[PDB]
Amino acid sequence: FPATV
Amino acid sequence: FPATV
Amino acid sequence: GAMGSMERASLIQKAKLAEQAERYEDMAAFMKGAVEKGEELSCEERNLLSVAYKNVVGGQRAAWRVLSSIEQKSNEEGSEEKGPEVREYREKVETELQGVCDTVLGLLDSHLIKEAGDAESRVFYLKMKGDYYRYLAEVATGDDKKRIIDSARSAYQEAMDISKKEMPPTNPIRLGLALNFSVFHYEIANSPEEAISLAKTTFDEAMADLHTLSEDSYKDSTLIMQLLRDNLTLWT
Amino acid sequence: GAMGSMERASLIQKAKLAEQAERYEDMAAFMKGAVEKGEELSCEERNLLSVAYKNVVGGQRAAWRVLSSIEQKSNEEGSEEKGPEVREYREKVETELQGVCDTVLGLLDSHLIKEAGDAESRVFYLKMKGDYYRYLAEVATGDDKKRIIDSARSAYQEAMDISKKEMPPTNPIRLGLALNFSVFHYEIANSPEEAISLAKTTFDEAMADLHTLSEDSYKDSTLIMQLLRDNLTLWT
Ligand SMILES: CC(C)(Oc1ccc(Br)cc1)C(=O)Nc1cccc(-c2csc(C(=N)N)c2)c1
Ligand SMILES: CC(C)(Oc1ccc(Br)cc1)C(=O)Nc1cccc(-c2csc(C(=N)N)c2)c1
Ligand SMILES: [Mg+2]
Ligand SMILES: [Mg+2]
Ligand SMILES: [Mg+2]
Ligand SMILES: [Mg+2]
Ligand SMILES: [Mg+2]
Ligand SMILES: [Mg+2]
Repeated sequence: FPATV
Repeated sequence: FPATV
Repeated sequence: GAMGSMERASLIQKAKLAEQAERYEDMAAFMKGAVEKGEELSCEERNLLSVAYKNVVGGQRAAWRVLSSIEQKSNEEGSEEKGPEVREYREKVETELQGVCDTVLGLLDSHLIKEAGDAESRVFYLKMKGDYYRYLAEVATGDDKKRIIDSARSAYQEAMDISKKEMPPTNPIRLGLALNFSVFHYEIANSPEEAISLAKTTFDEAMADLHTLSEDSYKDSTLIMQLLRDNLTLWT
Repeated sequence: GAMGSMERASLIQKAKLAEQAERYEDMAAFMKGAVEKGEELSCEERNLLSVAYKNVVGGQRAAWRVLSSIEQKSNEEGSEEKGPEVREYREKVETELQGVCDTVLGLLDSHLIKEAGDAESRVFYLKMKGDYYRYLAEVATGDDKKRIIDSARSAYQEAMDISKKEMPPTNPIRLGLALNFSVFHYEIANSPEEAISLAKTTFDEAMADLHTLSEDSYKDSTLIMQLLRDNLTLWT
C-alpha cells in the first residue's frame, strides 16, 4: 500500500 | 524475559 | 460518556500512558473523553487524538483486507462453498470499522471543526475528516458510495485551499495532507494522474522552501517529503 | 453467552479467520463460545483456545509491565508527584488482565478439566491452569498471593506427574509444561535452582529420546528443547 500519515 | 509457550 | 467523571488533564495523561503501553483502544477512548469536555485541543492534544484513532482504524483496515481477500478467493471458480461465515465475519469487522470512523467524524462535527480558526488546527481537522471518509469509502459498496467519496474529496479540498493560502509549502501538516489527498486520488477516485501530479508538485515546492528552515524543521519536512517520493516511486 | 446462537463449527471457523486477521480478542471470544457448547475439544481446538488467550493476556502483561515500571519510577526519590493517574491506569489494566485469567480458569473448571481423560488433553489443560494462575501471581500483592502461587504450583505438579507417567520425554506438551513450570520456579517461586534443574533434566531426557522420532516429530521436539536451552543460557 502507499504511504499515508 | 524467559521463554514460555 | 464513561469518561465524563474524569478530569480533562487526567484523560490526557492517561492517553499518553496508554500510548506507552501500546493500548491504542484505551488511548482513543481517553482522547474522545478529552474532546467531549468541549474545550479546543492544543497541538499536542490534536496529535494524541489522531495517533490513537489512526492506530485503531489501521488495525481494523488491515484485518478487513485479510478477510476481504479470503472472501474473494472463496467466491472464485473452483471453491465449492464454505458457508456464510467469511462474509459474516468480514461484515462484523467492517461494521466495527465504520463505527470508529463515524465516532471520529462525529467528534470533528461536534464541535472541533467549527471552533478551529487557526490554519494549523483547521487544516489538521479537515485532513482527518477526509481521511475517515476515505476509510469509509474503502469499504463502501452501496447507494451512498459516491457521496462518501465526495465527502472525502470536499474535506480534503477545503483543507488544501486553506493550506496553500496560510501555510508555507514545507509545513508538515500541509505536506501530510497532500500526501494523503494524493493517495485518495490514486486509490479511491481512480485518478492516478492527479495523484502523481499532486505528489510531484508538493515535493518540488517543498524542496524550494527548505532553505528557510532550521535543522529541526528541515528534519520534519524532509521526512514527509520522502513519503511523497516513496509513493511516486511506487506509481511510476 | 453472546455466542450461544452461533453454531459450534462456525465459531471454530471464525476463530481461524480471526487468527489470520490478527484479531485475537475476537478469536478468544469465538473459542470461549465453542467451549461453552459443552463438548470436549479436539487437539486442534485446544490449541486454538490456547493461542487466542495467550495472545490476549500476553498483550495485557506487556502493558501492565510498562505501566508498573512507570509507576515504580514515579514513587522513587526525586519524583515530586504526578497524581493518582498512573496507579489508576495500571489498576485498570490489571483488573482487565485478572478478568481474562478468571475467564480462562473458569472454562477449565467448567468443565474442560473434569472431562479430560487422555494425557494429551488433561496435561494440556492443567498446564493452562498453571499458566493462568501464574499470570495472576505476577500481579498479586494481597492476602491471597501465596494461595495463588500454590494454585499454580499444584496445577503444574499434577500435569507433571501425568506427563512423566503417560508421555514420552520428547512429547511437545510435556516439554512445554516443563519449560513453563521451570519459569514458574524462577520468576514466581523464588526457586532458581529448581528452575535450572528442571530445565536441564528435561532437556537431557528429551535428547536421549530423539532417536525414536520421525523427522517431523524431531522438528517439533527440538524447537521446544531450544527454548529450554535458551532459558538455561539466560540463567547460568
Ligand atoms: C507522523 C509524523 C512524523 O508526521 C506527521 C505529519 C503531518 C501530519 Br497531519 C501528521 C503527522 C508525526 O507524528 N508528527 C507530529 C507532529 C506534531 C506533533 C506530534 C506529536 C505530539 S505528541 C505525539 C505522540 N505521539 N504522543 C505526537 C507529531
Ligand atoms: C508453540 C508451538 C510450536 O509449540 C507448543 C508446544 C507445547 C505446547 Br503445551 C504449546 C505449543 C505450537 O503452537 N505447537 C502446536 C502443537 C499442536 C497444534 C498446534 C496448532 C493447531 S492449530 C494452531 C493454530 N495456531 N491455528 C496451532 C500447535
Ligand atoms: Mg475539571
Ligand atoms: Mg456492510
Ligand atoms: Mg493543482
Ligand atoms: Mg449445532
Ligand atoms: Mg488490583
Ligand atoms: Mg525432580
